Amino acid sequence: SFSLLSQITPHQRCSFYAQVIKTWYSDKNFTLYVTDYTENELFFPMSPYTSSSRWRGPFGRFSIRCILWDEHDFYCRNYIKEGDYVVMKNVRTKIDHLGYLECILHGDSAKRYNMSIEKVDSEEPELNEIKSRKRLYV
DNA sequence: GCTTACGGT
Repeated sequence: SFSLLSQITPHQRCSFYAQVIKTWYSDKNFTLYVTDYTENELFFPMSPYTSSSRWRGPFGRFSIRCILWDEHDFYCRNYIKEGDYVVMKNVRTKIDHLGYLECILHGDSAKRYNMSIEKVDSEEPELNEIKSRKRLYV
C-alpha cells in the first residue's frame, strides 16, 4: 500500500510516488530530495531565503531527503535525474540529529525487505495527484 | 552508514 508523504512516519517502512527536486551524488552515497506536494510536520522547512537558487521545489515542510547506499547508489547515481518521477517501495525511515524525517535505501543484497526504487514515466496516471497538488501549491 | 537542506561533481 502507498502513502502520501504527509502520512509517513519515522521507523516505519513506506511506499510512495514522488517527483525528484534535487540529486547529488558523492563518494559515500547518492542523495535524492523528493516531493509529492503534501506537507509533513517532520520534514525540513526549506527557506525561500537561504535555499540555493537552483532549488526547483516547494518551500517549507514539503520535501524529504532520501539517502541511497550501496547497490541503490550504483543503480541510481547516473540514472535518476532532477525532474524525474519515481516510485519508492518499502523504504526505511529515520530522523537526523535535529529530528527531521528522512528515508533510506540501505544495503540489502538478500532483498529481505523488498526495497526498490524505479523511474515512473511522466505521463503515467499514477502521477496525476502530484501534478494537481503542485498546481494547488503553485 | 549520514553533518548536509551546499555543490552541479
